[PDB]
Amino acid sequence: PAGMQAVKSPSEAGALQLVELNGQLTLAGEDGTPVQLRGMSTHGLQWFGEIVNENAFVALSNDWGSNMIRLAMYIGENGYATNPEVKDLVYEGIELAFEHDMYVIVDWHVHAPGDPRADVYSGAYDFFEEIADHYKDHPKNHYIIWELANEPSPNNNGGPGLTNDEKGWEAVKEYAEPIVEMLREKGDNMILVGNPNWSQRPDLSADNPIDAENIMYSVHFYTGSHGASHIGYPEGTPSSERSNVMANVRYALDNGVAVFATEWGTSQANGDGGPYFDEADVWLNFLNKHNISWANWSLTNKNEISGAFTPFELGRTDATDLDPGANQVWAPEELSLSGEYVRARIKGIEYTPIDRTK
Ligand SMILES: OC[C@H]1O[C@@H](O[C@H]2[C@H](O)[C@@H](O)[C@@H](O)O[C@@H]2CO)[C@H](O)[C@@H](O)[C@@H]1O
Repeated sequence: PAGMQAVKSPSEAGALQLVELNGQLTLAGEDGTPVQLRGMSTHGLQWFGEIVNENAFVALSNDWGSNMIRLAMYIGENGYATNPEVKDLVYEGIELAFEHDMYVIVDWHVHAPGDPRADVYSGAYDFFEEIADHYKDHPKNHYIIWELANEPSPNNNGGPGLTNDEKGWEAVKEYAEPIVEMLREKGDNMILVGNPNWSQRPDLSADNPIDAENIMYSVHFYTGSHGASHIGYPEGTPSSERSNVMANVRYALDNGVAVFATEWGTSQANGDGGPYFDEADVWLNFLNKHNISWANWSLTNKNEISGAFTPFELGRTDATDLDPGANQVWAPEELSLSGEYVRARIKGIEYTPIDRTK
């Protein structure tokens, strides 16, 4: 629709890069003009991997208008560390994104535990090395975006967590510099790096960034929990006071790094409540105004507020099939409240929700 000129497909935009625009670093296509990516995140491929199918990726690219998709490969929580076969879905997903003209974020979904250096995540370097080797001479290699650690956090379920401060950021930096260097040996593909407190801290990254090209830093927000703000931190505010996630994004951009909202949801961060649509409006107007790409959480029919698809609810609904079939569209009532809203926001169309009574 109108105002969608920056939301270009990879066939048009080509290799991504960061350019200075208004004294801030922003995502751009090959020709230097700003590019913004909008799309969806899978839930963990070990639980809801059936979304990686032909008709669903066609639906998300054409009917929903997405020019990007994110593949969330958990490692702990029965992901890649214990079932290696989840990696097969990352490959299949890249192949379909290639085919249906979407950039694809390969996400090493650090989560439980929250320290990316934990033993359970020891396969990270080899994982990224393997995938990058497979695709380095492919003509569509530039479609791939690497995301090295979903959410550095204090989560200690399955190993150590991290602190919300410089020590925490230095732990992530320590983890990522080897992998960045090896990935830069294989190509120039964008690398998105998470940061403390469930990637709410791009501002810490701005204060001590990785010395490499095409590195962007994550922000993750859930509109039921992370309140919008218009006052940026005063010049010289120490990191100890930087608690507001929106102001943390403004600080990162104002202090010279680029940002990518690699995961956001319409619920509270505790997974549910809402959806919170007037605040998601304020947040997406903020992202869109500042050319920050975004991926919404998530492509599941699980019965949780952030889930994009209608769940099974005994008295009222059957769960939407994660393959939409040959028509390659999911009908409006097969989308949950969140899914229906996010599809309209990815498309850039007016939000006109169906009456869920009838
Ligand atoms: O249903 C699959 C698993 O879900 C896990 O909860 C997820 C939640 O659904 C997501 O929104 C995100 O918050 O991550 C959560 C935890 O990783 C749940 O913890 C597991 O027990 C389920 O098997």
